[PDB]
Amino acid sequence: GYTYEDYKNTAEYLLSHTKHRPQVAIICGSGLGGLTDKLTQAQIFDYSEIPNFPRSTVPGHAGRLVFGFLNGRACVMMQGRFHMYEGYPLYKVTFPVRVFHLLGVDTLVVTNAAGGLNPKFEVGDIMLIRDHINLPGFSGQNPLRGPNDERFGDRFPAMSDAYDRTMRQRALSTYKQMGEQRELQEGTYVMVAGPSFETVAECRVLQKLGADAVGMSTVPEVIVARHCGLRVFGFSLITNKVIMDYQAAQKLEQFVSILMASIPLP
Amino acid sequence: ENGYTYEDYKNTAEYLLSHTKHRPQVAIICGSGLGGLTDKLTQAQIFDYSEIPNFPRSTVPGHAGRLVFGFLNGRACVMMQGRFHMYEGYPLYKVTFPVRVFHLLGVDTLVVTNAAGGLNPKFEVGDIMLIRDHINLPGFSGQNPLRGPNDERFGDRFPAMSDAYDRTMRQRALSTYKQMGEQRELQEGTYVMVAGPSFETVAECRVLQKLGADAVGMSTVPEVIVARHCGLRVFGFSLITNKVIMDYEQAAQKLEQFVSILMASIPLP
Amino acid sequence: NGYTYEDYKNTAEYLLSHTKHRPQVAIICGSGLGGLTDKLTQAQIFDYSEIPNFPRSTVPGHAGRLVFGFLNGRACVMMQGRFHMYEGYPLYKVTFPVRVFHLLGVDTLVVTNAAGGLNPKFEVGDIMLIRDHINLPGFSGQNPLRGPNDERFGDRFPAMSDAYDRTMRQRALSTYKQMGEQRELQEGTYVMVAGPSFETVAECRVLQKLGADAVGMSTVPEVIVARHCGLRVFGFSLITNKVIMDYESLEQAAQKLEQFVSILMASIPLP
Repeated sequence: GYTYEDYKNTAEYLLSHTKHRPQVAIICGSGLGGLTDKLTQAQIFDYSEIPNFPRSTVPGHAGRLVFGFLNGRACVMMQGRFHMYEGYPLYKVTFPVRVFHLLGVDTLVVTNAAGGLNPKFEVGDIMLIRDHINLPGFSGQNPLRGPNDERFGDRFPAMSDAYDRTMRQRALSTYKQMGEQRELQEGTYVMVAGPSFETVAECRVLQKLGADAVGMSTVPEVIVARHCGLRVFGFSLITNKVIMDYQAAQKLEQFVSILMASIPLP
Repeated sequence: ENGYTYEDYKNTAEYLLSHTKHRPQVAIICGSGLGGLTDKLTQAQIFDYSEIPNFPRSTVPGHAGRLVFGFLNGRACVMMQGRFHMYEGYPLYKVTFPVRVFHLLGVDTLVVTNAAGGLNPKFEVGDIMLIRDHINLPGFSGQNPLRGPNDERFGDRFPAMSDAYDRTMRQRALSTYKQMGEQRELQEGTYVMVAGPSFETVAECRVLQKLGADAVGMSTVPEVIVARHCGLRVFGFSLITNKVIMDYEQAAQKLEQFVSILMASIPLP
Repeated sequence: NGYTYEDYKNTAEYLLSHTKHRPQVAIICGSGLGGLTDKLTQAQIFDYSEIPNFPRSTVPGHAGRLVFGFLNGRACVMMQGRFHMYEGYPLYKVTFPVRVFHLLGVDTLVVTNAAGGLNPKFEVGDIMLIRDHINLPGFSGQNPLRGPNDERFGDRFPAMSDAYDRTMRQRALSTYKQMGEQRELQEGTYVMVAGPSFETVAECRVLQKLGADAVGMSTVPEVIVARHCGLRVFGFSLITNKVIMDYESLEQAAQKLEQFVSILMASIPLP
C-alpha cells in the first residue's frame, strides 16, 4: 500500500510542524492514555491532520500523536493505536512505526492491556514482555509480507532478540526501587486477532503453547520496529485472568516514565 | 470489512416478514447430510436463497439452497437447508449473513448442526456430540466474522464467547437424551474449526488432538460467534461421520429426531 | 482463484509447442538448490518472464528458469527457483506451475526446500525425507484450493494423509543406505509458516510441541495442489540451520542432495 516516499512525506510534515525531536516513541495501549498526562511541553497532532495516517471511520476515539518530554527524554506518544480486528491491514496498523524511524526515533516502547494466562498472575500485574508468539504471523498476516524495502531493513529479519536485553535488566533492577508489593512479572505475549474474546478451550491452547498473556495488538508493530533497527521493549498490563475451567494503569504509566532515565543516549 | 450495511440486513428481514406469516423463535442450520430435518416441518413455506434479497448463493447452479419456515414439534422456527463455507470462497460476513437476518426476524435461539470427524478416541461413527465449546483456528489468525467496524445495533465491540453454548440447553439435552433410549451415550466435547477444503494429515490430526479438540470440521464457529454477538441463545451438535486417522497404520435421522424432540425443552421468548 | 482453466491450458500449450521435451517428473528446486539444473542433459531453458501467466521469483538465489531435460536418463522439468507467500503472492499463484505440469503430462512432483531443524538430533547439512506436513496457513484459510473447485483438476475435498508417497519413501531409505555416508537420511514432519521474519524462541518451541521436525516458508501449498490433481509426491528438506530453542545470553551438502535426487530418478516408477 504505502511507498517509501509516503512514509517520508509524513515524516517531513511532522518535522516541519514541530521543533520536537523525539528519541523515543511510545504506543499507549487501552486504558493507558493517561501516560500523555506526564509529558511536558506537549504538542498535539490529531491523526486526521497528518498526511497518510490511517484514521477510524468510527466516531468518538479521535486518535493523536503527542510530542513532548517524558522525564526529561524527548518522545512521541501514540494515543489511540490500530488493530487488525478493526479491519485495518497490517501495513496500516504499523505505518506509524516506520514514520517514527524516519523522524529519528531509535527506541519504541509498546504497552497493551492483556488477559493473564499464567496462573500466578493477578489483575493489576505488570508483565515485562520477554517474547511473543505471532499466531496471525504463522498463517500469512505478517506486516512485512510483500516486496521488501532495504531502505527499512532486510528481507528476512530475525525476531529472536526482539525484546531488548539491556532494557529488560534495567527494568527488573529499577522496579525493585519502586516499593511495590508484587514483583514485576515477565513472560510471553501471544497475539490473536480478536475481536471476540477467547473460549475456555482456546485459553488452554494458548497456555499449552507457552503464552503467559494474550491480546490483540503489539506484535505487528514490534516486527516492523525490529525490521528497521529500533530498540524495542514493552509491558502488558494484566486487566483480567482468563477463565481456564468450566490505579494499576497509573502504576505502569509511572514505571514507564521512570524507565526513560534508563534508555541509552542516541 | 463488512460489505453489508445495516439496511441490507433490514431489507432482507422486511422482505421475508412481508412474504410469509411465520414468525420463528428458533433458527436451525442444517449441516451435511441433515437436510432431511425439513421433512419434519408442519405448514412449511419455502424460500430459495436465489429469490431472497442480499442472500449469498452459488455462482454454480446445481444448488440454489433454501430457507424453510414452519413448525417443528409445534415450535415456530426457520431452517437453513444448505449452509455456506469459508472453503467455497465466501468471506465470513457472507457465511454469517443469514444469522443477522434471523435476529432481525425475531429469532432468539440458534441451533447449529454439522458433520464432523472424530478426534476423541472413544467416539464412534454415528455418535452425536453435544457441542460444549470450540476452538476457532481461523479466528486466531484474523478470519473472524466480526472483523471491521462494530455495529452497536447488533452487539458489543468485544463479545465474550466463553459461555457460547447455552448451559441450560446442554443440561436439558443430556437429560432428554437419557430418556429417549439408545444403545450409545450422547457424547460431549470441543469442536475445532479448520478452513479446509483439503482434509487433514496424520500430523495435523495429532495437533488438533493435543490442543484438546474432540471433533473437527469446516463450519459452524463463525455463525455461533455472530449469533452470540447479537444475543441469541445457542446450542448445537456434531454428527461423527468418521474417525480420523491418528497413526501411519440412520445416525442422521437419529440426530434429526433428537433435535425435533428438543424444541419442547427450549425456553419461551 | 484468479486463473481460469484456460490460463493453465494456454500456458501448457505454449510450452508443448516450444519444446519437444515431454517430462514425466517435475522437480521444484528450493533456496541453494538451483545447481541441480547442472546435472540435466539436453537442457532447454525458458525464463519465467517469457512464459505466459507465470509468476516471478523475487528472492535472490531463486534464478527464475524452467529447465527441461534428462536427469539420470529420466525426462523431467525443473523449477529453478520457486514462489513464496511472503513475497506477496496468493497461493493460487504460488502453485500455478503445479497444474501446468499436470497438463504437460507430468505424473510425479519432487519438492525440495531449505529448512530449519527443529528436531534436536538433526544437524546442519542433513537431508530430511519429508514424511508428513503441518499446514498452519491452511488451518486459517490460506489454502490454494480455496474457492470453486474445478473437477477437471480434482475433487472438492482431497485427502492429504497419504501425500508423501510410501513407495518412494522406502526406495529412498533403501537407496541412501547403498549410498555410503556418515550421517543417515533423516525423516520427519515439515511445518509451513508464512514468514518472512524468522521465528522467536517461543515460536520455535510451539512448532516443536506440535510435532514438527523442520520449518520453512514453502512447499506445502505445492504438495496440496499436486495431490489434488493426483500427482505422486515426495520431497526433501536440506537442513541449513538448527533453530534456537533456548534463551542465550553472554551474561557441499547441497551437492549431496542434488546428487541423491539425481540417483533417485531411477527409482521413480515409469508411466
